[PDB]
Amino acid sequence: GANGPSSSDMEYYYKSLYPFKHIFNWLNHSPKPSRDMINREFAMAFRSGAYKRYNSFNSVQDFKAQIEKANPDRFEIGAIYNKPPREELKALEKELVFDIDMDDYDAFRTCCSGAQVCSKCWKFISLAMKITNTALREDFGYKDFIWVFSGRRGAHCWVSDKRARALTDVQRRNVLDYVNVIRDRNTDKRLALKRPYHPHLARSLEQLKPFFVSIMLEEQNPWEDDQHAIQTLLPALYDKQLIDSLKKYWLDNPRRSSKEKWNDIDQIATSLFKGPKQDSHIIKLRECKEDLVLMTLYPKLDVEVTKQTIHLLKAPFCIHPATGNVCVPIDESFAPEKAPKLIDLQTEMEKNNDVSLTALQPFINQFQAYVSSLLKNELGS
Ligand SMILES: [Zn+2]
Repeated sequence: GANGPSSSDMEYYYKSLYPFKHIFNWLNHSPKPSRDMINREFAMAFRSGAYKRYNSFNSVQDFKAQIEKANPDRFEIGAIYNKPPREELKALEKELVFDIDMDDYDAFRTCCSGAQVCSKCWKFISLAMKITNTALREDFGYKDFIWVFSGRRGAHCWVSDKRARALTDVQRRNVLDYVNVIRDRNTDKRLALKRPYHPHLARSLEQLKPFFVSIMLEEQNPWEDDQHAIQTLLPALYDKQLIDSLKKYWLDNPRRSSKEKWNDIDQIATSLFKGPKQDSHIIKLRECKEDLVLMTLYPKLDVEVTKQTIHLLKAPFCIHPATGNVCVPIDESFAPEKAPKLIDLQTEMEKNNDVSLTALQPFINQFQAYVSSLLKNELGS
């Protein structure tokens, strides 16, 4: 319904649906309880706005009993410390995390407005995960990571490789800076990315180019609106004369599609830049356009959470308090409409009273299989 889950709804969820055993095993890195759980901080966020840090749990039974008793709207996972938080604390390890959310893509989408989301603009997030995954796998050699829907229109990545868990804050900042190519999110300005591109950017550009026509020019088409083209297409260009000529042209000939404007840029540039210097201008326009492909489609991380081993991040399978969606793990097929809603799970448990019979169970199965694979890598040979 329009209202999010009630307190008694949350009580039912933690009692009968939340997968405490698998989340415990994922964070403990072993089948016997160890200090990777006993010394790990969890924070609880209450419906009142209260926020309690430095909880810690010692077994799946204790994690479940404390969460059920507190009944928080969500809880968050922090670092593994040298002493148990519930009892000066030095952080030793924590999964490396990233957060991507639909906000910074809003200027280029037309399918949805405000807090809306749909499978079309979700492609911005699917691409963000694709490019981030390529860097994590190919450049950092990480093998154990999973993305989790954050409940409305974003996702979180949890990387559990032992190397990633042991990174220091300096190292985490260096990983973040490696992936966070678009540093300045402002669209009223041209990126002027450093040339020649670093091989990661060249690689990312080749991955993203085939999606630009189909997503940006055609599906979203944000530049058919002449004021939007002035606001976010023109600023990406490098030459004041080109920009003015295009402005006059689009004034004289209104509502040309994004595809038509995209080609108009080349046509007008070809007429403006002439003579043996022109090859230089051709290159600069191409580079501006490549940079704009990255401005529209390259992952725009919400950077802060990645940078420090102590930072807390919402646990997978928490309930979003406004949408009532479960924050489920994401596979290739996911879009937000596929996330189960708690009220729907409650209605299901009425006819078939076991979690294993609900729409939550495939996501729990995906997560359990993931946890299995991580534990196997943990042992090594
Ligand atoms: Zn949409």
